[PDB]
Amino acid sequence: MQSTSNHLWLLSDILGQGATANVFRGRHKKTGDLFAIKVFNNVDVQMREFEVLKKLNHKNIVKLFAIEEETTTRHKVLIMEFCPCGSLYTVLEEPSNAYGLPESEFLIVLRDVVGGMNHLRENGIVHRNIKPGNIMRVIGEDGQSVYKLTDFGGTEEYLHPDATVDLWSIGVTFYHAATGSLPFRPFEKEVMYKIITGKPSGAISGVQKAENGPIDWSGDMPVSCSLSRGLQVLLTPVLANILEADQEKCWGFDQFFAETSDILHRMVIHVFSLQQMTAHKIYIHSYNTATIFHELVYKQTKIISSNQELIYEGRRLVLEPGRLAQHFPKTTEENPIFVVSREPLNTIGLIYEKISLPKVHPRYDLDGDASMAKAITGVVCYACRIASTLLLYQELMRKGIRWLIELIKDDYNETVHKKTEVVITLDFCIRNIEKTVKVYEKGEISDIHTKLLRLSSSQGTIETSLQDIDSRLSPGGSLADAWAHQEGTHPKDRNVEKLQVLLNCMTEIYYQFKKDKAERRLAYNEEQIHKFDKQKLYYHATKAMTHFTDECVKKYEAFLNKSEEWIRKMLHLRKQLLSLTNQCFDIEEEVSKYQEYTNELQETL
Amino acid sequence: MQSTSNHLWLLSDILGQGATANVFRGRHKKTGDLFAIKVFNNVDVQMREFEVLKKLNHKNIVKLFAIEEETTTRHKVLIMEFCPCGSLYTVLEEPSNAYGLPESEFLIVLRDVVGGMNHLRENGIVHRNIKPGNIMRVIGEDGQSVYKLTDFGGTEEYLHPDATVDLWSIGVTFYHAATGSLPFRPFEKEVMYKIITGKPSGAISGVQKAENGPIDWSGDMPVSCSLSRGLQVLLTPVLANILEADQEKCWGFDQFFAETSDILHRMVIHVFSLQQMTAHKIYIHSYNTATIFHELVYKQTKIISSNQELIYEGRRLVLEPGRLAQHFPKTTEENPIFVVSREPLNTIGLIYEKISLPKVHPRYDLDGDASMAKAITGVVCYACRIASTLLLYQELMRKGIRWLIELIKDDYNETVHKKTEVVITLDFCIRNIEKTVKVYEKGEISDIHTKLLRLSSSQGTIETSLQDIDSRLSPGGSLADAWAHQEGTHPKDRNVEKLQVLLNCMTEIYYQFKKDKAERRLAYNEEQIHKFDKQKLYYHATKAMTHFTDECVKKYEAFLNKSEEWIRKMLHLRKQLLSLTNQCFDIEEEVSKYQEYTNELQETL
Amino acid sequence: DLPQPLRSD
Amino acid sequence: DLPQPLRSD
Repeated sequence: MQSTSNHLWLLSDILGQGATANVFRGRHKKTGDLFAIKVFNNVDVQMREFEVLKKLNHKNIVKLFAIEEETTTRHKVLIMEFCPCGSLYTVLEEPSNAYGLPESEFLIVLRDVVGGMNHLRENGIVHRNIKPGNIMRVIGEDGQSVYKLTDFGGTEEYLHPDATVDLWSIGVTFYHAATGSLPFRPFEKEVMYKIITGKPSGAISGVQKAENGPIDWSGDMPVSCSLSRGLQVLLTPVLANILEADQEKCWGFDQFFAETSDILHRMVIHVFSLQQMTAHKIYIHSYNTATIFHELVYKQTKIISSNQELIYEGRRLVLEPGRLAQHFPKTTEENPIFVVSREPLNTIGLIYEKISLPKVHPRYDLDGDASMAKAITGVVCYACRIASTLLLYQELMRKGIRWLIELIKDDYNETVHKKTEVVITLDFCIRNIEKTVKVYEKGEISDIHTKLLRLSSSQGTIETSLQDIDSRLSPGGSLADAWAHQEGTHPKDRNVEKLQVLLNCMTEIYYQFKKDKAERRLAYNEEQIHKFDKQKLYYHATKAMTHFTDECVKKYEAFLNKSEEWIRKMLHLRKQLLSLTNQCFDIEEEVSKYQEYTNELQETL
Repeated sequence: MQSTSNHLWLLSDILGQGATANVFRGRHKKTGDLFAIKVFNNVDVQMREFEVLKKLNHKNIVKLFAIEEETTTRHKVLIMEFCPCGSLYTVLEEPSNAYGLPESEFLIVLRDVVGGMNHLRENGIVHRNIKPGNIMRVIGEDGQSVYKLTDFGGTEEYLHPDATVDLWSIGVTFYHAATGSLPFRPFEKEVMYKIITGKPSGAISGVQKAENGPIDWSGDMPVSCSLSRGLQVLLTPVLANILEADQEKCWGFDQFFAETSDILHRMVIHVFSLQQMTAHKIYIHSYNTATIFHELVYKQTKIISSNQELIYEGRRLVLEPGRLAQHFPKTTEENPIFVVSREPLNTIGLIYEKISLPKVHPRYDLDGDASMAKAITGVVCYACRIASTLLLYQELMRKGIRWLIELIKDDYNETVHKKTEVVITLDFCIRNIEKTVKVYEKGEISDIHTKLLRLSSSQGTIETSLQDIDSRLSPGGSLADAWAHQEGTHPKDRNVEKLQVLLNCMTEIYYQFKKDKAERRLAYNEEQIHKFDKQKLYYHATKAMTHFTDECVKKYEAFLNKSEEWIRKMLHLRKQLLSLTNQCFDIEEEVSKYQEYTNELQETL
Repeated sequence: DLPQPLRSD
Repeated sequence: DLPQPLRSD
């Protein structure tokens, strides 16, 4: 081991090698607290650099405690705080993050990197171009991660291909965090320049799949990007304006900080469009009215603001247009605000990428096995995530259907008793005026009596139409939701846990291969166990991807195909009921005036 | 290492020592699959025993594959399937299970142990008295645990204190799984007999806290038992009738199997009593009607069947009494069926045990440190579980209040428009009969007119009472739920995750102490790091138990104290509205007959 | 390439 | 009883 005047560390504790220094895990000699010790191996310029960096204090900067001296040799050490969870490389090498971070973790990364950038620029420290190795991770005091910046002042794909802050590396870091792959990929330091130089405007990625072929340019996030559409619309102009090929037209830092702070100060409202079967995340400020909420729902569900009918926990929801967005009800992903229209739409469903398993290569290649295990485990993790999303859509669909039938029945009942009131008034006016004429006679009498007989015949038509509508809405009729508990997948079938067991077995084999890759060669029995695990991994992958596409996707497509025709039948019934309600209001508008003239003729004679 | 003709194992793989055999983890020589090998160290009686046990096949029996012979020495081995997750001792030594298993895991243990007992008895295998070391655990193909029985055919507390199956050890196993402690505990093999011999009827535990003092006998599960009340009522007679002190009066196996199968075939319905703020789990068969459901709600919430008003997702719930219990709606713990009455009750809340931290002992005792770490981590785990339960009660309380106000407003609105209808009819009858009398005169007339003037005055009182009720139900009035978003704890405060971080640090120190207990003595620096961890554990425990009782319990008691007076105000308003509705029905019942007599007097003159 | 059975030697 | 500081010897 080695030591300083106040710290000591064992040399079998190497947190990091490097051509400049070595980072060990050591501990304070009198209190036992852990630290990371950076030992150099080789002057007051760098001492004044570390003295300026010592005075910083922020929750996104790794603290430098003290700079001391080795006791055996006269080297320099830096004592800094110990971040146990590794850097952002270790976050992005997990197989669940092989197709991009989840959206909450992505927003945490975005917030903390931009906050560290701002606090370094505001004091005046000229730093490097930060990459995913300069971003450490720590577990905060409330479970959430906290990302910190360190070492400011393949590691070569993140640079621009040539005092002012350059923002290419931050853009490639955020595209890599959002999707899991680098934006500009040649096939298999001049090809990079030839790709990025001939890049069009607005393009944020370019893929080359052949040798020296043309480059497929793209302007959207890929289909296997886990970020919601409401965030991709806010995030794609930022990455389109900082990954610009010409440095004159980029943003610089103040416009970038203002636009990312406009992204970060939004709240989220979860809205599940029922006729399209699609969930949405509307990002809105805390001080916007309901008018901007209706415009944001229009931009994603294509429903005009005068047709959006909102449902929240049973009853309807009537947002008056002066209601601020911080006084909306609290929504989660499993408790959304359902949007139903009256005019027809297209039932889309969930749009996901079709990912297949790669071909396993049969040779005993001890470096290729770790890459094969990582790629196959990433495919099965993507399938598990899509399986849970499909189950969530089916459950919200069943709940929204069950609420919408009750709202239809309430409109039915108020129409029924309003009609019964108009019926009582009509029959009284008939009986009154006819008794008065038949007694008084020992003009406009036929003009009254013919029209009121017409109204009673119209009433007779309205009543049998209401009987037919009750015959359809009855439990056991044509618009009952007894089919919805008999298709799709239910949470008692436990499909996601069955994928998760196979996924845990595959992740264990992946960790064993990655551990066996660091040791250069193995013994006899260890090599045989390695080969048996190599084929058993692919057996688990075949089993899980058969279960996914023959238990989860097929039943979902059956459920979607029935939901389409249920929505068509619902829209037909809900239009006919509105026609009957308007006809009853027309009869009431006539009956009022005729009743007035009847009562006047009663009083004058 | 050692070997057989088809299996091999390294000797640094000892799954278990014993005075009879040694259990190693080995693997099949041609396919690489893992097995557990039991090597004896010492005849056809036991060979025929193992041949009879070889033919069994059940999902609660550990499979015996083959019996073979060591190649070096001529010993015997048993190859059986490898259960990686350990026995039930390893399940009950976890600090989260220090006060009993969760209820779902307890029902899994109960089902699988009784199923293994039945399948062994039905074939005719005479086995031992099974204890928690004879119950292995495996992870099934869908995430749930599967408990299996092995080795049939402090380990001495589970025996009776003296062909027919004895059931004392099963009873002590289930009491230990439910509560985490043995039922009969002397203080610090004759005292056990003197306690259990003088045991009264029905008692399932007896605690002695002094030297040779009297024994506190109990007939209930303790207050820190995590099992719900609806299960304790079903489970306490079983344990009271198999822990009987006299072997003549015990059940035997058929009555025990029938009663535990009556427990195991129940479904669960989650019901949250709102006026008492208590959640309940009603256990009901799949073929019972709604009448038995109302009787089971009466037995726990003390609400008579003619007063239970049920609320489920917004609207009410009217269970017709011929509706089977498998056609009820599906409920979870976060989606219950709310029960509200009209007559007052007592707001109880959650009843939990007050557990404090034990005194840390300052001496360097390397066996006492593991016990101290286990006991302190068990206390903080119990506190984390109670914190999550308190947060669940506050969230369900906020949701039930928000729904109940809407139901009150719906009763208000139907009363209002029914009254407006009766007002129109009354004013027409007044105007008609008075115009007819004033014109006809160029009897009972004052008897009509005085009474109808009384009815209009009564109407005038009804209208201002309805205006006062709308003034109270208005947003911003006296019966608004604006207080409920300003007290208690919210899920955005993240108190449970703040306890969970401290709990993870404490569990890591506990595992390090348990690892250091197996090594008999330590070096210098290792002993110093041990002492610093010993005091840092108690620092984390003090921090977590201060945060619990000053952030979680105090805000909960404020929320409970406001909910009591809100429930009192709600019951007062909801009674006055019913009085107004009945008065309007009385006025309508009078107005109908008076209108008939008015119309007859219109027609006759 | 293919796995061959284990041995104790 | 009480922890004393570490050493490298």
